[PDB]
Amino acid sequence: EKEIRRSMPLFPIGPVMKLTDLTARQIRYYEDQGLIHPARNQGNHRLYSLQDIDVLLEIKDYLNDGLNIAGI
Amino acid sequence: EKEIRRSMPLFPIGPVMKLTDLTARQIRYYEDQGLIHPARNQGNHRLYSLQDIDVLLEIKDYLNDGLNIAGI
DNA sequence: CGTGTCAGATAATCTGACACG
DNA sequence: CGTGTCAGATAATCTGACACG
Repeated sequence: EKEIRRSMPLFPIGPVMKLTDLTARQIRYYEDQGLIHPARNQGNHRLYSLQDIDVLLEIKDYLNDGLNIAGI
Repeated sequence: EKEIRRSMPLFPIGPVMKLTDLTARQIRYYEDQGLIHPARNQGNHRLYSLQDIDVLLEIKDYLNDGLNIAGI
């Protein structure tokens, strides 16, 4: 009942910039890097999931201390 | 721990049109009618809350059967 | 008395290439 | 090898007035 409401693509890239402190440039750099694949809009926007937002914070925490992308 | 994550204004009027079947014209008609007050963006957009989305469905159910606005 | 649709704005997001300590 | 910022597009949202069975 949890892996359905969260994994549903609901937010655009704006609100997720508010939750995190990540810049659209950071959040979209991780897309063409091979570790996050959020849904697309009818207008080719990016829908992020509630658990995908947690995944963008999984990276946020693995980057305030420091780490590359090939490692994660 | 529930009346904080929900009541936080997070969605714009687009995603809430997806959850409901309500048109932006309906969702914004209820604003200038005196029964819903969602937050504004820096760009003067409308942030809806997760419990505000429930309130827009409270109206959705009180309108498939039929009812005015002065009553609710 | 509730909602579709228009037309002209403004904010938000797209991809592409360039910049740099 | 990760991110700011640019410039020109397109989708998304604003307010205002008009339409109608």
